[PDB]
Amino acid sequence: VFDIFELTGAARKGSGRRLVKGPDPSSPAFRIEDANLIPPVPDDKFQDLVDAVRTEKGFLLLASLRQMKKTRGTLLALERKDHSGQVFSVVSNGKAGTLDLSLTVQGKQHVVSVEEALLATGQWKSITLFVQEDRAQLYIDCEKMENAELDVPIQSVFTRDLASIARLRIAKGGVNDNFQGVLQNVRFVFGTTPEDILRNKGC
Repeated sequence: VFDIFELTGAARKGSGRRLVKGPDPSSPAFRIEDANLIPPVPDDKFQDLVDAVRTEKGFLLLASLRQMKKTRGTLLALERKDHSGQVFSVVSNGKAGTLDLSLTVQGKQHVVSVEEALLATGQWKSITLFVQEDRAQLYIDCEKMENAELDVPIQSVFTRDLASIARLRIAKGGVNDNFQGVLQNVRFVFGTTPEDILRNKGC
């Protein structure tokens, strides 16, 4: 389990946020004000995560969010240290009503949309994103699964060197995709299945 907000240390480090209330009463919720001021995930931490994806050939990402209507907000993104772009990002697109998965491999950027994933209602929603090999499975709360196939296997982006040329940034998008709203419990979980999470929360 990699809890992004916990790792970046945003609860007691940097700005860009206001600790508020979230569905989970036992952990912080962050209303995003300026995504560039939230510290990134330290590199020793990001590479730990990269190794875990490296191993599972994928990951299970969890997140609760309360996004503003009709907006495109970025849950998280791997931005290159040599300031130019992202190598991977997850965007809740309230204009298309999709969850976009973007992977840039060797100067080639690929984007696929998971359809019928409207999360940009101005109310709390929990997602369970399961990515393995080139397959993406999304469960919003307890409603039925939505699918999408990547153009390239997820681990191909998650290379062994990843941490030294890029850093993991939460809520921060690409010039017009910073998350507008509140986020809670953004986490990468390994060795578990989406079915276990679905039951582990009463579906």
